[PDB]
Amino acid sequence: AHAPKVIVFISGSCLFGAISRSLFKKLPIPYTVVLLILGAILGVVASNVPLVEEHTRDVAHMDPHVLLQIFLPVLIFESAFAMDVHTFMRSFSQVCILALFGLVVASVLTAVLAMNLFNYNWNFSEAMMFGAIMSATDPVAVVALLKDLGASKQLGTIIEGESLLNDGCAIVIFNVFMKMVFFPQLTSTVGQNVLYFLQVAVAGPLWGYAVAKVTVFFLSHIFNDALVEITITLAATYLTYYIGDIWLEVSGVLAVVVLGLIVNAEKTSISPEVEVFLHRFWEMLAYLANTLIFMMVGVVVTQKALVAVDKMDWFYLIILYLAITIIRGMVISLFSPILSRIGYGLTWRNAVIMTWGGLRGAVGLALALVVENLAGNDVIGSKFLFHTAGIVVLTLVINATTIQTLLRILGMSDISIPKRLAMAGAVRRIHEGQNRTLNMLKSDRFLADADWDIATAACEISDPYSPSPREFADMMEEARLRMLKAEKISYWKQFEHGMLAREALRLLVQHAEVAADEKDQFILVDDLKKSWQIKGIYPWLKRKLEDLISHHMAFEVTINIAIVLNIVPIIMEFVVQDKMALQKIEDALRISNYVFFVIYAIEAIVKILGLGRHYIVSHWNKFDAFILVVALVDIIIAETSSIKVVKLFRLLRGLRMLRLTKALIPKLILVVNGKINNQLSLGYDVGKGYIIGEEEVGKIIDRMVDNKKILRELKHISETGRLQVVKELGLLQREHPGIAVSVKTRQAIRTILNHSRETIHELQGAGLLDEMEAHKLELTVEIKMKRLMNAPSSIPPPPPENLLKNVSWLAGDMKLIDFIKARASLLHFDYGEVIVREGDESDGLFLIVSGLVKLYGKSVFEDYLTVGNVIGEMGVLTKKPRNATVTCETTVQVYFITAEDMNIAIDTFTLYPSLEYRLWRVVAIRIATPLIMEQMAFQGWTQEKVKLHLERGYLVDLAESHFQFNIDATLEDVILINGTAYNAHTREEIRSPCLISRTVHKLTFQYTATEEPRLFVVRNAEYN
Ligand SMILES: Nc1ncnc2c1ncn2[C@@H]1O[C@@H]2COP(=O)(O)O[C@H]2[C@H]1O
Repeated sequence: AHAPKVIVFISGSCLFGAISRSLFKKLPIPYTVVLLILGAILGVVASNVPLVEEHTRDVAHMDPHVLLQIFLPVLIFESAFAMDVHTFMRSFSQVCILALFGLVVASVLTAVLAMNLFNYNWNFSEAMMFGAIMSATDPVAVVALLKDLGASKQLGTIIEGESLLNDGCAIVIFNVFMKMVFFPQLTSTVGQNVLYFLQVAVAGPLWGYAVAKVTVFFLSHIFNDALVEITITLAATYLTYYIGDIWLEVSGVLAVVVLGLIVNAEKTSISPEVEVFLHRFWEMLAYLANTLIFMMVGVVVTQKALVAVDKMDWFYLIILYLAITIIRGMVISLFSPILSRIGYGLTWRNAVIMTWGGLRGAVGLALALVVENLAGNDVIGSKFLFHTAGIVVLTLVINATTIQTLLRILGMSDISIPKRLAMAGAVRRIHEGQNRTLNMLKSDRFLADADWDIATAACEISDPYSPSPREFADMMEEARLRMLKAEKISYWKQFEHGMLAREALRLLVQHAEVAADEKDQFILVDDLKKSWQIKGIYPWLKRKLEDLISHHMAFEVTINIAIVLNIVPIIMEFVVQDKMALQKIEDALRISNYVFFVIYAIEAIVKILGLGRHYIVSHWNKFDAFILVVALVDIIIAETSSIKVVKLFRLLRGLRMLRLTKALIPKLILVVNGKINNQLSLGYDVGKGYIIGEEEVGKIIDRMVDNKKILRELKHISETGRLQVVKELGLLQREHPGIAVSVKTRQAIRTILNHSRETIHELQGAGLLDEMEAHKLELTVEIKMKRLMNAPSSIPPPPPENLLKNVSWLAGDMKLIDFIKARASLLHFDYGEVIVREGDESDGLFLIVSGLVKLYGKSVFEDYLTVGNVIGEMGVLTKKPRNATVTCETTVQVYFITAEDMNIAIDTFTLYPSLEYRLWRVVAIRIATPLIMEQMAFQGWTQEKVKLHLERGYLVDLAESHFQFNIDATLEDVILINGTAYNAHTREEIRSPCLISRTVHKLTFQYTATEEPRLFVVRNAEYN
């Protein structure tokens, strides 16, 4: 049988592909040409050696139904899967216009050329097949160069997407015309052609979308079963293609393209291991398909094609190559006016790169082989295959090689100075580390005899890339570029620790790089605003739907299931008895459906009774009664011509479905919630990342630039942008409560799980945890993380009493929570009201539970606070006039706790975690964060890292002595929160929130109660 033998041939193909790919890695030409040469050699051998001819012939000739039904789906799905879906979607308008219309025009022009130039005297359909074959490209070679050489990813994504779309459309057009050429059919009605177009073009993407959504849905509900995920993902593609193309007659390739794009986009629903495995697997399948196709082309072109090739054919091939290149260039130029004014916008040199990069690939050869096989013995098949192979060889020999030099000639090859400098710095750092380790290793007793001459040569890494106003302006530009670079660094740091998702980092870095190329330009809040600006369609849909949705626990699901049951007889009988108009089926159906209608009616009556006659007050109940009456009338008058019978079969058949829609509406609400959540999460991530980056860059810039004027101006710019962004973010919470709460909780759980994984890794590195149980714990962590993606899109906002239950200093003891609850008074305000003035006397605590408040006051401080923040916290502790004004921005609502009530609580709650201790720790962390930051800014720690580190610290009891001695061997950082302190030795006075210097071995204070000392310290991870 062929089953094992084809495996032998396929393995031989893999071996030849490996040889060609390896032995000529450093040569310019791609390995596919070598594969073609090997195939030609094998073909000529088989033509003269019957021994191997018998073996080869039985498998070399492949049926058209293995190429189209297997190879092409593999190639197309692999091409789609490896695509960066987000950038593709963001350029989709331009890429789709170009792909579709350019393909149509190019194929038409190529067909016209073929008809006019070639003496084959083909008809138009054959010429269209020819043009469709010649218009399919495969730039995988050029996209790699554009990816490696410089940050021109816009061009690479555009060209790859154009390749994908034109390949799909070329396959569709070829399928359409191949039928007219080789499987002629009777003249079709215009409506028939319209329906054919709808089936091929519209039904394909819809079928693919449906299957993709179902597949991702099921994937989201699989945990710790990587094998099942892989199997489902693989089976989905082939089932989609087969059902679409064979059974539904729908264009399979487009469905597969849509499935690939969707599955690639929804990467979060797939465990990362499965993601990488699938990527590699599909790449390998595409590689095998390419090698097989190329070798088959060589074999068959030598066997039976070149025998029917004349001198004029070579001239025709050369002319055709020139003509197709010129046609692609002309198409790009013709569409340039439109493309330039949408999406990225192609530059003059980008057009040349695209034109020259139009490499033809395996898809064209597969279609040519299909044509050749179908032709059988006509010259048309041989000529088609010869021309396609010639074009592919020419492109892979000329374009695929000269593209590298043309990149330089156009000036796109050079790597930018910033990347060169970064690479040089990294190389120098690596060399210094290598020198350190080399020096260290020579001390080992068990490595002293090492031949360092060899070691140095082996490990070394080489550089891969180897006061005047006119002066003040130069300084200003230099500082601007510096700050942009620092912002980029901060964004990357945030991402690497998981503070941000990949898309947010992409957007932020794109904006930062764009802002550099404009004079005196900085990242603008308005530019970022588009990220978190919710498209109005979905809010409009939610608002409209919520109106419509506005007797025990399951009396409605029962009727829903009843409709879900009886849809089947209604849909089936009235569209089956038309054919059948066996008997006992109708005998049962008649009375069974009649009694079904009766039971529904009686259940409606039961609920009318259990709820009273007011049941009919509801709007939808009126419709239910109406459909009940219609069914009653028709059935009863039947039980008492066709047109008085089809009033059931068509009309009532239609009406019975309608009342089911009242269950779909809630699900559509939940789906719109998911969409709005997906947008709002990205908006929040972008805004938060920008704010954090600005905060850090302010600290860094404080010391980076010496020029005081530039320092002041840049700090003003940064603060002005940050305040705008934070206010804009705050408004969103008011706009959509539930979705905001959902996103916030999601991110909180994500961060907690990330730190849990980090702790597990730390434990394993230390060895305290066994090398195996770590994987069990990490598995639990990973499944818990994946369960987040299924979290509800919206969560009802917690009531205020819960907000009091969760404040950091209250939460640890329900006796204190129930005490403070008994006295807290809820207050309300209007826009513009002032809660506290600067320098007024102390009244108590405010906990903000709704709305937004703006703070202003001398340290100069201007920022906004939102729900869950505590305000006035120092005024009950230090018994001092207020440090700032707080003004309401949007109908603020707050809990207030009076100074007397706090004094009583503090006097009455003095367990080990003293209430005063908790209150001072919450003040101390917020006051110390900036102090630690400004000292540690240059170093690696981020603000989140600084806060988490400080969290380990504690306040000193500071009652045994009014002098503190510091053990640097066990103490990491020392912060004086409040009080007056002085060094024991030098007696220098400290009377401010200050970071204690290292040299201070012993501190000293005074007994005066006018400023009670409060010292916060952080100890080493070890004891003491
Ligand atoms: N730099 C700041 N950052 C955040 N909150 C502040 C800042 N400065 C002052 N506040 C708050 O403003 C409040 C005004 O009243 P209190 O001084 O009692 O307590 C103050 C703090 O809660």
